[PDB]
Amino acid sequence: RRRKSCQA
Amino acid sequence: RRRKSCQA
Amino acid sequence: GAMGSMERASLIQKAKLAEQAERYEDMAAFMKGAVEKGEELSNEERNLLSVAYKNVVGGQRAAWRVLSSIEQKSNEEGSEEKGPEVREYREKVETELQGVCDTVLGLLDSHLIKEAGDAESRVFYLKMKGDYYRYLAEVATGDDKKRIIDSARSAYQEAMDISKKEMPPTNPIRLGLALNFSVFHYEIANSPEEAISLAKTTFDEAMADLHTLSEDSYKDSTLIMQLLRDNLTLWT
Amino acid sequence: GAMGSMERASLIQKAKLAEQAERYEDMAAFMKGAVEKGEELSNEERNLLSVAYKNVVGGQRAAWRVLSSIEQKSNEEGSEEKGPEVREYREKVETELQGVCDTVLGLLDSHLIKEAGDAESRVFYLKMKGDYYRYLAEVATGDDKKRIIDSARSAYQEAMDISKKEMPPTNPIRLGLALNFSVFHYEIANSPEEAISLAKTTFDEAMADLHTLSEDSYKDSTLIMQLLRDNLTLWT
Ligand SMILES: [Cl-]
Ligand SMILES: [Cl-]
Ligand SMILES: [Mg+2]
Ligand SMILES: [Mg+2]
Ligand SMILES: [Mg+2]
Ligand SMILES: [Mg+2]
Repeated sequence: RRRKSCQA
Repeated sequence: RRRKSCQA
Repeated sequence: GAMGSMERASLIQKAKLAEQAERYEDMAAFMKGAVEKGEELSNEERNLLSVAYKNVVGGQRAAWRVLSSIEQKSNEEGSEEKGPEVREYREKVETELQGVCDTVLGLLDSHLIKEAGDAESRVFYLKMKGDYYRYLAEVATGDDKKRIIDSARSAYQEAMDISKKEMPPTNPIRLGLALNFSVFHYEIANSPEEAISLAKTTFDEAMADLHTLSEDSYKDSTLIMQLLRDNLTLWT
Repeated sequence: GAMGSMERASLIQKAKLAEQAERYEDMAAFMKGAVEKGEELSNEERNLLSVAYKNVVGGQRAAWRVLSSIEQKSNEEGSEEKGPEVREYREKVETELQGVCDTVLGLLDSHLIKEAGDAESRVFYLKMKGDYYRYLAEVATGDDKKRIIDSARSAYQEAMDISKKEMPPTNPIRLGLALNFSVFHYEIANSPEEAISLAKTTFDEAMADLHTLSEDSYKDSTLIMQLLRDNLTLWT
């Protein structure tokens, strides 16, 4: 599970 | 539903 | 060109890396450089060439279809005039797509096809020639459109004739060729009955030959047979 | 450059078409041309600029991570020597990624940031400056690495200071900035506790302000809050 950055 | 051509 | 200084084996290695990274434009450029070394391609290398370009053009074609649909809506009665931008951008994508098709056709003509003597390689390259003319035909609207369509038809027909004589009906190249020629008949040549007949005959002849195959070959052939079945279900 | 002859409004229109066609390289080129017209960008236009470049660099970064993992495996004990190709191709992708980051940073410096006076626009551009330095930091291995990291930190910190003073804690730009600065702390600055603290404080302050929002604003803010929660769940 890859961490979230500000993407759609 | 789009017809199939030779693709993966 | 730009790949002239790189070793053939390094271009192949980098094409495989580009595939793993889903960098299909790079993959196609590496495989173009490999072809331009002038040696014939192995089975694996032909697969890399086709995968690379079919992914590049596949993305261009999908974009072209989006833009074409927008343009068509803009020409419907009651649609506001928004200027030349939609047409201009569709034309830009179209010209880029045509350029890639011309590049592939140029590699086939100089000199992949003329050096291909084994049935597998010759059929593979003639299938590709039909496909890239078919992609040109998808966007053609002018006075050479009939000749583009006939170029696709002629390449497919030669590939079909060789494949029927020299390859078993379960061969994956033969099956993929028949799938694509059937699509050509359905949506390029306005011949849905020919498309359906070809898909059915190809499916049934492959079915009858499955008993000769190993488990792994059976899996390869049935995968493409399912694509033929998908089209038959859509079209009937 | 190449967009100098196209009207600003046509570049914006084509950027929107390119987005619909998922042609993000084109979209970024159109938005670069629009920025270079020299006028400030509207809220919608800033969104188009960021969407375009974040998709271009996002694809390059994903490819770089694939190639970096292959390269790292090639340097493990017992791995066969395969020549310089993996490193060369990773370097090629890396150089292209750095070029795009430098392009974005150049647009921000000439002259988007200096002309941005409203909190929303200034925070947005400073967030972008932090992000593109962060992307440079992801691939940096040399003597300027600490300065690249400090450039990202400084841009994020100025954006945070403005956002805290001038914008509500539910503002989507403030929330996306805090999400990205928290990721910076976690995986660039080796400060997981700071990353966790920032994500938690941002989430909780946004939660407390949701009662002030319309249904549509509530949906926008809670979407980004869920990204903060996703990271907190991953990291704790
Ligand atoms: Cl255009
Ligand atoms: Cl390279
Ligand atoms: Mg030969
Ligand atoms: Mg034979
Ligand atoms: Mg101003
Ligand atoms: Mg305010």
